[PDB]
Amino acid sequence: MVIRVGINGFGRIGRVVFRAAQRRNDIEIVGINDLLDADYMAYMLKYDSTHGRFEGAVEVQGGALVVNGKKIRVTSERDPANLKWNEINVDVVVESTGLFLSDDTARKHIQAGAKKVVITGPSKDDTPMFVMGVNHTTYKGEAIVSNASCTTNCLAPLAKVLNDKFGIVEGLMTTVHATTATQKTVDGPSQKDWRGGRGAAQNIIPSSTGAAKAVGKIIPSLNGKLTGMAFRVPTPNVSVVDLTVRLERPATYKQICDAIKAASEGELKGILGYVDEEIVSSDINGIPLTSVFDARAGISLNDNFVKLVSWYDNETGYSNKVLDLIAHITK
Amino acid sequence: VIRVGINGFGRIGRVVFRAAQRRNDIEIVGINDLLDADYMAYMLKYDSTHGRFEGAVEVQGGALVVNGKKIRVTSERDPANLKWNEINVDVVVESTGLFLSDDTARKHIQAGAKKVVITGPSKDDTPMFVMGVNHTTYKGEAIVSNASCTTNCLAPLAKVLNDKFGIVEGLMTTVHATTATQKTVDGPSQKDWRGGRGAAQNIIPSSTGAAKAVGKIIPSLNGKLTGMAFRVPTPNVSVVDLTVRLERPATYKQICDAIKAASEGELKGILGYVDEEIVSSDINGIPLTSVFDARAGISLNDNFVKLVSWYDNETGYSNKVLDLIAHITK
Amino acid sequence: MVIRVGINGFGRIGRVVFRAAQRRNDIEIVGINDLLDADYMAYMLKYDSTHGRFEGAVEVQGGALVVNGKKIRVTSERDPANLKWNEINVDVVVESTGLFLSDDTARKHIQAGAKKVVITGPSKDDTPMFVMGVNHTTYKGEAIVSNASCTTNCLAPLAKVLNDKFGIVEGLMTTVHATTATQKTVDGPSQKDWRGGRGAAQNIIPSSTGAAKAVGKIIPSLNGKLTGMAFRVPTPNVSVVDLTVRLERPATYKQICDAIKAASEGELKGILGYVDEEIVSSDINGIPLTSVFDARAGISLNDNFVKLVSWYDNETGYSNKVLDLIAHITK
Amino acid sequence: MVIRVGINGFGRIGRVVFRAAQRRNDIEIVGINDLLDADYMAYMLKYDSTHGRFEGAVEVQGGALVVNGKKIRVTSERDPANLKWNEINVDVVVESTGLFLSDDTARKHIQAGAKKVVITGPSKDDTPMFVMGVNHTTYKGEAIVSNASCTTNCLAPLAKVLNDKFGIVEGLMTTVHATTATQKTVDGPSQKDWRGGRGAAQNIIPSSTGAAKAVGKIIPSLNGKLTGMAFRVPTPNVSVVDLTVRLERPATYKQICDAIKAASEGELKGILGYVDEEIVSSDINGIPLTSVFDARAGISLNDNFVKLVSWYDNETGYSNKVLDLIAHITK
Ligand SMILES: NC(=O)c1ccc[n+]([C@@H]2O[C@H](COP(=O)([O-])OP(=O)(O)OC[C@H]3O[C@@H](n4cnc5c(N)ncnc54)[C@H](O)[C@@H]3O)[C@@H](O)[C@H]2O)c1
Ligand SMILES: NC(=O)c1ccc[n+]([C@@H]2O[C@H](COP(=O)([O-])OP(=O)(O)OC[C@H]3O[C@@H](n4cnc5c(N)ncnc54)[C@H](O)[C@@H]3O)[C@@H](O)[C@H]2O)c1
Ligand SMILES: NC(=O)c1ccc[n+]([C@@H]2O[C@H](COP(=O)([O-])OP(=O)(O)OC[C@H]3O[C@@H](n4cnc5c(N)ncnc54)[C@H](O)[C@@H]3O)[C@@H](O)[C@H]2O)c1
Ligand SMILES: NC(=O)c1ccc[n+]([C@@H]2O[C@H](COP(=O)([O-])OP(=O)(O)OC[C@H]3O[C@@H](n4cnc5c(N)ncnc54)[C@H](O)[C@@H]3O)[C@@H](O)[C@H]2O)c1
Ligand SMILES: [Mg+2]
Ligand SMILES: [Mg+2]
Ligand SMILES: [Mg+2]
Repeated sequence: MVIRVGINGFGRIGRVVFRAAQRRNDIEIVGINDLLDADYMAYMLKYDSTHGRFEGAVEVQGGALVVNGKKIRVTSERDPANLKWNEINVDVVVESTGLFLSDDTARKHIQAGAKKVVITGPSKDDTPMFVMGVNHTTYKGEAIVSNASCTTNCLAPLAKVLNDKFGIVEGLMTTVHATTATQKTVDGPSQKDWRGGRGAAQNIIPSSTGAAKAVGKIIPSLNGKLTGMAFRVPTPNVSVVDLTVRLERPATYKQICDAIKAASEGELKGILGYVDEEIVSSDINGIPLTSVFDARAGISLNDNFVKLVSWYDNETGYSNKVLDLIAHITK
Repeated sequence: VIRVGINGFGRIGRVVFRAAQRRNDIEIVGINDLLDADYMAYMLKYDSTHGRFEGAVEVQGGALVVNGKKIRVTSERDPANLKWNEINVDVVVESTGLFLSDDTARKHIQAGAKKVVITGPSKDDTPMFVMGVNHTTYKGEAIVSNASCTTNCLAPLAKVLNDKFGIVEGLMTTVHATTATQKTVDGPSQKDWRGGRGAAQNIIPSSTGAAKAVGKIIPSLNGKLTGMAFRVPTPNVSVVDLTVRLERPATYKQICDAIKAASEGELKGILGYVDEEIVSSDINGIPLTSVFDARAGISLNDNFVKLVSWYDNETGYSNKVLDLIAHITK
Repeated sequence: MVIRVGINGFGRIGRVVFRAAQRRNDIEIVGINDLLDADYMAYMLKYDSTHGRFEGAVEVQGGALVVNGKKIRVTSERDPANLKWNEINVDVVVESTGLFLSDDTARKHIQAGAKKVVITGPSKDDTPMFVMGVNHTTYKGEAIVSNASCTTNCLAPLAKVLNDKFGIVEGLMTTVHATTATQKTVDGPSQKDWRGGRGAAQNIIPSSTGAAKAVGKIIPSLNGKLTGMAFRVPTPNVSVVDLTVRLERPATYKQICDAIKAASEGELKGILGYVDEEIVSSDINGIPLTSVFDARAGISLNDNFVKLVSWYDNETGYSNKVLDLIAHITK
Repeated sequence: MVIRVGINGFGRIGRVVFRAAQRRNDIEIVGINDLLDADYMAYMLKYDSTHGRFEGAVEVQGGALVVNGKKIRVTSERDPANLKWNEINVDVVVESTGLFLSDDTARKHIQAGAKKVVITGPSKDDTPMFVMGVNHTTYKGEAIVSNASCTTNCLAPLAKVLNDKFGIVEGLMTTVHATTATQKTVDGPSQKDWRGGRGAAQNIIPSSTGAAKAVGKIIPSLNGKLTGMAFRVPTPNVSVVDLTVRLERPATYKQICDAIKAASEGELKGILGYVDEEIVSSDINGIPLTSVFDARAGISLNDNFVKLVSWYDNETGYSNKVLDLIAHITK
């Protein structure tokens, strides 16, 4: 059974989701909505500064996008209620504009004829959030879900392994994060995030994030036990989680590594990765894992206090798991 | 003292504001953007490119207080509603990047201002000026343009060469710093596809009418110059790369001597002359609009030469905007 | 019939040459020399910030490099004379240290048992230089050759088309060039190139280059008709030639484009490329062409005075042509 | 009363120490040693990508540097033993080559006629290290001292306030650090630090650092209670400490801020600073403080577990405190 999917917001996540969908037989992107002509949309798909040339055929024929022989409806509707998803029989919508992160806005896709919606960001409201490999089995057939944030998808699988094996008393996270689309090339206006308005190439830019706290929803036993912040730094992609955590039961650094390696080859296979090499961020570019543990980078103070490092391609990992979630909620 | 309002407190708007603090003939009395006063104070106080504001800044009752002087802060999206007359504004610096024509910029005059300086090249037949090159052609027009940063770098250089040796024809490249219109990662730029690609990752080609506009600034060079741009990942300071054919032969030393002479005479404070192993950040903060790099350029022969001139695209332009304000009110 | 190659200098060119050689049947790398342990060389091959992970297996067995199961001798000899190339029966050495750009230094590989040497930079002496597609047929069986510079391999094919079709009166070139290994992260010492010592990430940095003048040697009819300079800018790879040229016979921009396009499909196929799209530098990353003409980027003042833009991956294009030159000089 | 100082190693620290010395009456730089001609040294002093044009007058007269009316001897001795510091009556040598971080090597300055030496890095041996404002009063008249690291100088004043007021149970530190001269523009050789060889502009690059552990020597009561690591990111200057710490006595975030503010106005005035604004890294560029507490950036999980953020200009702050140490050890 092939799932028919529409994308709203053909941005970094929308376009990276699109490419990943191409390598799957169970998902077909049959419609795309943004504020772009079909020919510009084709160009943005074909050429990518971060992930290179698109491996496939793209043509524009009569205002529709034709990719690898398939016609894809292209629209320019600012209001999702007008998207008429039913006319192309769309099952699930990828909501990746970054503008519609609540039930009252995202449900407009269902009003427009879609059956289900995956929001590609943290919920503004009580829309349930999921992290593949951590709490996806708690899905109950809801029509609208959230795939949480890229950072939460990095921290939660790491947090799960530790909490399961040793238990987490409490933790503080820093994510050192690549530049994103919300940032500015030179000091410019960001009325709700003053620091985020400062030139991205020139600065280390601190930021607030609810991603560590959000892990409390993904892993309920950790509710109120984790929080943190971020530094935005001048790279185009790939980010890293820096988790300082207190453990319930003692664990040597080797034992933590053995536990992470085991989960990476067992239950968290294809989600959590294990690396024991001298890597740097660009070595992670293109990796579809959502959490890549860096064994050599981290350090133990003692058997109950440890700093752990995990990489994530914030575009690619998240995007592949958006597709995993689509397959899961439709199974 | 000329009372000035700024529309668009962006890179140019704010660098103009700082430069004005160091002028005795100009006072900024109103600023319009889409910002609260406290955010506006913050953007002024801290600058990634030019450092901490060299003055006192505070907010008192929804007004900006800078060096003890009160400045009206508004958030009118439509310039027609700016009520410049209520703070007795003479001239408006139009630096939003949105109003580059007579019909749009004239809304400031509808709103009570007397004159308007547009801080970009005109979209229509609004006259453009480059200080030191054609500013004496100003005829009392109420609305003028200060052209572009690139034109302000190229025109003084072209003038010196054209006056002394004459220019047959020339092609220009500007290697340009990143600007606010660009994107941090590949994003939407429907009218400029290349410019939408991530700025930090790329050398990004661009069209520019900046060399061709020198034809309007120096009429004898009409149809004799054109060029393009490469946008590269630096935050500020740009450089002009002019390949030019000369009418009368000149050695490289002779070209340099003419430029040096002009920089000490008629073009003092506009065109500069440097004879050192400099790089772009050495030009950051320089108020000149054209800084000739003697050592960087090269002659093929006595009639064919490549000349290099730096410009702080924020600071030089911004200072000459203020020079143009003083000139058109003189 | 397969040419056995040794690499001296496993730097950017050595390693990109190595990767290009993996996809060729007529050339195999059997030895590498640098100042590195075998396991560090393996790491440098495996992970590449610019060109991503090595597409294959890399391992160390007994002080040797094992790539896709094939053993490669690893040595650490500072003096090329001690390399014992005869012991692994190397035919041709890729001299890519950047230190040995003369007959006197490079011939030490021949003393050490190699038959021929390709120097991967411009000659300091009268060692003959070549650009594939332009003057490679002038090769006369010399034991030591140079593949000229990356910039010269971009300019010469473009200059050749213009010169052949319309004739070049005079020309001035600018290359806007990516950062390279000789540059500095922050202002540091560069006694023979002061500008080049200034922080690379912070600056546009003017530079001298003999690349346009050297095209006068590659294309003798253009001797004394070309020169230029460079600006080094903060990108990691891919550079662009900016050629301002006066033509003998009149040509419209379309006629110039048609000529370049025809050559790219004919005589200069696989050397000179033709692009008619809104590309930026990163789109050229990984392209094995030595010159990629950007039709939309350039501009004519008139039918005899024109500015032409041509891209080049300064690592990949040059490296592939080093291998093309090796194949040619042994044929 | 005026201390006569020679600088060995006119690099980033040497040149920034030099400028800071111009604005002090109690310190005179009377000699500089590097591997540079006098005119190149003049140029390196005059133009600085990070801190702008030098404000004073600089000239070369007969192989000597003349700055603001004072003559400065320029030498090119690779071996410090030959520096003849006595011929220009040098009291203290600033040892900032980065090569001589032990008693055996730094003592060559004393052989060469100097009375005392300040090493501008952490000691490799048992050479005593100091952080101004924290343990400088433990100085006992030693001829050779170390000013520790830039990172230690940021952490120790912050850790001192917390330990004094609330007590530190344990802590783990991350420093997000600007690029330095030891790094590479593109993937290059770094045999003793593989990650550090990777292209700095392209990467977030993890690194080990003993700076947190070293605070155990600066503050003995904290021995074994702190350690940490680093991420090197592509900015030219200014770094930030990210300290996750468990407190003995409970404290609100407000209480932590008030305690740090009080110290910044009292005992640690001019050493530790307090900022309550939406700043980013470039706002700290040029600040001579060694630790600038960012009240708004940090976050508490609870009253005993907190993450604290403190900035530092790694060139300027450290360089100023080098001079403060010179003033102190000669009083
Ligand atoms: N980039 C990451 O690493 C990352 C990771 C995880 C989650 N996210 C989240 O995904 C969402 C999008 O992120 P992004 O990086 O792709 O941003 P983006 O700016 O690159 O993409 C947003 C796209 O939506 C388009 N758009 C804007 N308004 C629209 C409208 N009314 N209707 C239809 N399309 C519209 C825009 O043209 C743009 O192309 C955000 O919520 C983000 O927080 C991003
Ligand atoms: N940055 C340069 O180097 C440079 C040099 C010369 C000329 N210019 C030109 O100056 C103009 C502004 O350029 P910039 O770099 O300062 O861009 P910018 O984006 O930094 O500044 C634009 C400012 O205008 C504000 N604004 C947007 N809409 C507004 C509205 N309706 N009303 C009032 N304010 C509004 C924006 O919030 C922003 O602060 C452009 O036309 C530009 O081409 C720029
Ligand atoms: N990078 C480019 O874009 C490019 C293009 C064309 C030509 N070239 C030229 O090729 C040559 C190499 O350039 P690069 O960018 O690869 O520099 P690089 O620094 O990246 O590589 C040089 C390598 O040689 C090693 N080496 C140094 N001394 C050695 C010795 N005595 N014996 C053996 N190995 C030694 C070094 O450890 C290093 O790994 C230069 O001449 C360069 O100008 C470079
Ligand atoms: N840069 C920082 O942020 C920082 C902060 C604190 C401490 N430090 C430390 O200070 C020391 C220098 O740091 P840096 O950033 O200034 O490095 P740097 O590379 O900028 O300076 C080193 C200087 O020493 C010169 N030199 C090399 N060998 C020499 C020799 N035999 N004799 C005389 N001079 C020689 C070099 O030419 C160079 O100019 C290092 O130990 C560093 O860890 C650096
Ligand atoms: Mg599919
Ligand atoms: Mg092969
Ligand atoms: Mg002094």
